Amino acid sequence: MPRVLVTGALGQIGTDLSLALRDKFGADSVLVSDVVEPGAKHPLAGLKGVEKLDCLDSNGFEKLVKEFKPTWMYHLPAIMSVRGEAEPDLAMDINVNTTRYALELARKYNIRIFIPSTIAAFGDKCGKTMTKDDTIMNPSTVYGVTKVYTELLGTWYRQKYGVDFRSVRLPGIISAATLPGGGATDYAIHMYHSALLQKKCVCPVLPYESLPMMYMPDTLNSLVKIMEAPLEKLTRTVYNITGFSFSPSELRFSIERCTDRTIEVEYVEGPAQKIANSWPDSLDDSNARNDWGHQVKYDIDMMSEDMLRQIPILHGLPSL
Amino acid sequence: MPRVLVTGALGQIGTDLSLALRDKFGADSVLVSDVVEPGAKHPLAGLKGVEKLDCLDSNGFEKLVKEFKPTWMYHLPAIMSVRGEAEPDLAMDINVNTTRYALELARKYNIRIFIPSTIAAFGDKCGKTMTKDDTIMNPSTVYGVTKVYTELLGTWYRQKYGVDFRSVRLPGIISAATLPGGGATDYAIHMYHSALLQKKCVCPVLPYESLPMMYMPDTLNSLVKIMEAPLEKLTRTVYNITGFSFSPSELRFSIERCTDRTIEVEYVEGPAQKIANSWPDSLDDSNARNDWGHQVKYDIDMMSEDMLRQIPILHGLPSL
Ligand SMILES: NC(=O)c1ccc[n+]([C@@H]2O[C@H](COP(=O)([O-])OP(=O)(O)OC[C@H]3O[C@@H](n4cnc5c(N)ncnc54)[C@H](O)[C@@H]3O)[C@@H](O)[C@H]2O)c1
Ligand SMILES: NC(=O)c1ccc[n+]([C@@H]2O[C@H](COP(=O)([O-])OP(=O)(O)OC[C@H]3O[C@@H](n4cnc5c(N)ncnc54)[C@H](O)[C@@H]3O)[C@@H](O)[C@H]2O)c1
Ligand code: NA
Ligand code: NA
Repeated sequence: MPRVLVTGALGQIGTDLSLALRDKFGADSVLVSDVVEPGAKHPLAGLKGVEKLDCLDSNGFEKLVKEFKPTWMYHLPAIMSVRGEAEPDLAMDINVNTTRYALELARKYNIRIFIPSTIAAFGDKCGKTMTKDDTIMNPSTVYGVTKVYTELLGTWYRQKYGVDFRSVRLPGIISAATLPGGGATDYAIHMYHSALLQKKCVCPVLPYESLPMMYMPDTLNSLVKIMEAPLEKLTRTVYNITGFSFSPSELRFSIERCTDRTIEVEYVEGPAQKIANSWPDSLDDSNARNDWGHQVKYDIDMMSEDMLRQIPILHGLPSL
Repeated sequence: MPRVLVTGALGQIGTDLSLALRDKFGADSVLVSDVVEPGAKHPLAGLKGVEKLDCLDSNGFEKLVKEFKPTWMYHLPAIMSVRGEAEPDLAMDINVNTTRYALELARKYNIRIFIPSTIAAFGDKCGKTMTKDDTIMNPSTVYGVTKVYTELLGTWYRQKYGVDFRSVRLPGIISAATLPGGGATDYAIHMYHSALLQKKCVCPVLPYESLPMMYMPDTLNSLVKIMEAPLEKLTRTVYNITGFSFSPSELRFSIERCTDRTIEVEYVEGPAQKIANSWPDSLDDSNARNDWGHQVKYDIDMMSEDMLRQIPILHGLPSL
């Protein structure tokens, strides 16, 4: 049974991952942290082992690692695709420098370390249909650039020092509990809110821009599964994973068929569209399926149904 | 015509390019800077147009760009392949943070900016025969990882801000003036010194390990040429360029022809061998040839004859 450290824990992924790990391994085995404190309505308010730590504070990060002695780390802090174009200084500081600290500490303290990549690591030369694990990487956002740097530097730590570095290229992740940072796939979460609130959604991704996507339960499954796998089962450090692909028009159809209500949607092309246009439509994740058993339980309608049930309960929005 | 700032100007490439730029444009149009001062023996010693600047100091870097007002920048400082593996914190700071300040200044101050990349950006999935401009980048050195970053970041500045960023992936560069900075191809330069001193060469690279190489004069030509080209002539931001490939054994023979005398090399793998073996054997530089006229005037024996003459003159070793 591992001791698990999660950084950037109050975000979209960390919120749910923190809870899944605690319930799988017990709360005493799981320490989580973030640059800020949870608000009183955050799902991690009031839980112990939830610390304040700025990962840009090298010394603090090392003090926490020293004191807790994790055997696993999920290093989740990142400024994301859309926000990063607006705050590229912040993107480069966090995505480069925290990642560099997390790797050195993994090396120094003998930690199996997970740092997520993303479909944003790809750009327009990747081969957008069923994009492979190994291809040309020409990301067109600074976030993507820092993510390729992350894959490569982590892979360098594995080969140079034997650090057990593992990663997946996350597709767009959909969840109910905590709202998304500043990403291009955020529209997909926002559309469910808009539908429950009965208010017009202004969508900055164009209606037929397909992206790889996944629902959180599947994502959690896979984030635990790749960290549990014996290193000998892994043929690579970085794996594509996908759930299913969809476009905004498709998601809208899904939501409408579950609510039996039309939703008002105005499509604009914000920065999210030009970014998302540079990304794959779909991924090939067969290496992940084959090496460690990546699997997806949810399709789009099962996800919409769960999201429509959970958001009212978790956020108080207009229910049934 | 241009005003040219060179940073990292006192190293192997910067020494000769600084001189060539001054010749071409007038000493008044060229400002060269480095974190150290030239030593008494240095080709740039006691010249005007030679400043002291540490490029990690972002305000200092900006101060000098504000005072000099370049239209062109050659940003050369980097920790290289072999020295990087030994001192990776140093390599990560310089190669990532100085590049970042330099791009940021090129944007703010409307500067056409060159930052070299390298064959070290490639790794063992690149396709090592006539390696292409677009391919898999899996560098096995932190130097290489930082250079992929450099490529992608400069290109993102181009795409996002309209920064005129240009780069070549340099092969191993050979010259006599200033001794090399701790790369995997330094054995070449050192084999010339061994021969002239009639001492035994300890070569850390294996005898038949082919690598792309180029002799300086050709290199100086291309670096000025890619910077002269009208932007509309450029189809990309990053170009492979090569001179000719050689292995240590071919270089031995070329020194031997030129000296009409046996020269004694002992092959004893150091860290350079694994690094070099992960690199290309040869590069396809047809895009560079076609877009802006990359061209190569020396072959191996012309380089050796020139090198065996200049090293005694410039370093005061025994002659012919
Ligand atoms: N959610 C998705 O759709 C998605 C998709 C692909 C990849 N990812 C990756 O997963 C990771 C988490 O993403 P997310 O969606 O949870 O992001 P998020 O923005 O929802 O949360 C990021 C968390 O990091 C914390 N943080 C920021 N700076 C920090 C610092 N200096 N020190 C400590 N904590 C800091 C933030 O406060 C926030 O709690 C990132 O690496 C992201 O790139 C997410
Ligand atoms: N020499 C080659 O064969 C070769 C091959 C491929 C790429 N390159 C690239 O060309 C560039 C120059 O290489 P080089 O061989 O001339 O390296 P070098 O080691 O000879 O010179 C580097 C110079 O950078 C200076 N420097 C270091 N830190 C600095 C800082 N903070 N601020 C200002 N200056 C600093 C050093 O004083 C040194 O003079 C590098 O980016 C290198 O990667 C060189
Ligand atoms: Na997001
Ligand atoms: Na060198």
